[PDB]
Amino acid sequence: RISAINWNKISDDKDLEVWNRLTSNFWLPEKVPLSNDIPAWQTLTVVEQQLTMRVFTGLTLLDTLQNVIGAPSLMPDALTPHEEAVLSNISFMEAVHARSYSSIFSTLCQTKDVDAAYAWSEENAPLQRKAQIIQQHYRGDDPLKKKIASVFLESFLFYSGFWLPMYFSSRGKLTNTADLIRLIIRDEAVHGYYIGYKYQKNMEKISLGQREELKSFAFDLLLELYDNELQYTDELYAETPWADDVKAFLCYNANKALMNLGYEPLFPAEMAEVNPAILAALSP
Amino acid sequence: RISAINWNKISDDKDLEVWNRLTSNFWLPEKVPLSNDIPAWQTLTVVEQQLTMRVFTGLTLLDTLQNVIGAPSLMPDALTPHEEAVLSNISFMEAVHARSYSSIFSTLCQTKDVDAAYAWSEENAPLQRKAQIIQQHYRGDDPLKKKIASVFLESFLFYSGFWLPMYFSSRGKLTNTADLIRLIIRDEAVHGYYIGYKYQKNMEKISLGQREELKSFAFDLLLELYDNELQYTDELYAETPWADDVKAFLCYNANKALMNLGYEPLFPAEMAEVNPAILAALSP
Ligand SMILES: [Mn+2]
Ligand SMILES: [Mn+2]
Ligand SMILES: [Mn+2]
Ligand SMILES: [Mn+2]
Repeated sequence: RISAINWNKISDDKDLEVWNRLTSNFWLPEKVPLSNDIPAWQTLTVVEQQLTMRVFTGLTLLDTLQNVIGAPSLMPDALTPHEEAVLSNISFMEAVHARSYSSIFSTLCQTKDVDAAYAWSEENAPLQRKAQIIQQHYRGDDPLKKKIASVFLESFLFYSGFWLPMYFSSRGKLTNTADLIRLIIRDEAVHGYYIGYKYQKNMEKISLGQREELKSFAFDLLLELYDNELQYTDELYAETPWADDVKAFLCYNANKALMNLGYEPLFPAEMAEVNPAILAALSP
Repeated sequence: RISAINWNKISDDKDLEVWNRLTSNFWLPEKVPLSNDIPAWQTLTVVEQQLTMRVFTGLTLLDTLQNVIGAPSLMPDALTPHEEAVLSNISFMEAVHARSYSSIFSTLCQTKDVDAAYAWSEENAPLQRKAQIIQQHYRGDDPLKKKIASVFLESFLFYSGFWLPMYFSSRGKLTNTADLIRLIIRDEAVHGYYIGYKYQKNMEKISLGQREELKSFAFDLLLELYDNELQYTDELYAETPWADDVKAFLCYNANKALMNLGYEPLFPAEMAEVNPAILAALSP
């Protein structure tokens, strides 16, 4: 029995709060003047251009996954009808995220190079392993593990890729592309918060023992994904001196992802020190 | 194997066309100054107010159905990855449609009366039969019948409800609510077109015999839904003289729904004559 949704009978105020934040933050890549980044693109080295296309084809795969499988997988596990609606928004915005990378490619890049980057991503072992691990949990029968995977993906792992446009922005390059990426981040910070909140709400009703099992699992999964992401970073950033900074940015964001789920930070300051210029690029 | 979506490799131009139309037409009920309809609401009779709330709780059920079951049910049957993305937009906008009725209720109506209308809709036999028939097809294993059901619902049956705000608009009442309803219609005209287009694309690959079976089924389903909708109309519009006009509007829209699916009109002019003031209200 389907019943008419009633937004004047909210069970959890957070659903309305997040519905309003996400919907009022609607954007499309056409709203960003990406074409003004052409001169800056022309100042990048061939290696830097290749890196940018590989970073973005990787993010395209992962946002496609979030649209096709990730957000839909959370729908059967909603606590409220309003959460179901918010999840439909989240799924749609993942499609916008994925679409936006094509907007960047169309504006700035040569088709032959973009296609090479897509092929590179298809054959990249750590990227594919990441996709496989996350999908495995989305396809599984444990609702709580799906939420852990989603938060780790877009509040943590994505930041190996997000680092790059923030770095360019800090150098005065690809500033419009950086604006677009900040719109994606503005969504993902809220997605991680909300999905993490709902994880904790779900946990309120499970047993003490299962809570302990899930925390140990979250740790296991974080460490596995982290080690894999270090390998991905090494392979992506190979022809640059930037891998250490990317890794620090990963650790910094891993702490945020953990906190979204209600867990304490795992990464000490020494491992999570982000260049102030990068942090400034995130919050201009 | 999930692969990164590539919007620079479009297989069917209609997917990009419809992605662009639907996304550029994004709106939220907060964008419409519904509160300016309060004076007009206060000029309606108790019977007219009751009718309005019953019409809108009915549409709330049906848009909720379209969000939760309808649009998602079409996703496994997409021909292209870009169609899958468009379907995520469609699903999200159904949530916006459903949410907008609560915006109207919050602004204009007394909670006790709104709750009575929700209860009335729960107990209304033809409304529930409509919901059941449509859901049955969404839950079935025939992809083509799901598309027929979706088009009949929102290019045809919804117009028993859409009639009312168009009528009020033609009388200079609830003009802001009518603007909001025109935004919903602007979406649904495109949804019906696109889903109907995809139905015809799917049919290109099925057998001549199955095409004939599906046409006969579409006719059977239309007639069944139509007879049920006449009963719904009678029960909704009971304390008014408007049932005949609503029914003519239903027949007029049934013809549009059929044409979306590639079928000839069934309803002659004599049954589909819409008051010019109502047509003007649709297209001001
Ligand atoms: Mn995303
Ligand atoms: Mn997300
Ligand atoms: Mn709708
Ligand atoms: Mn629709």
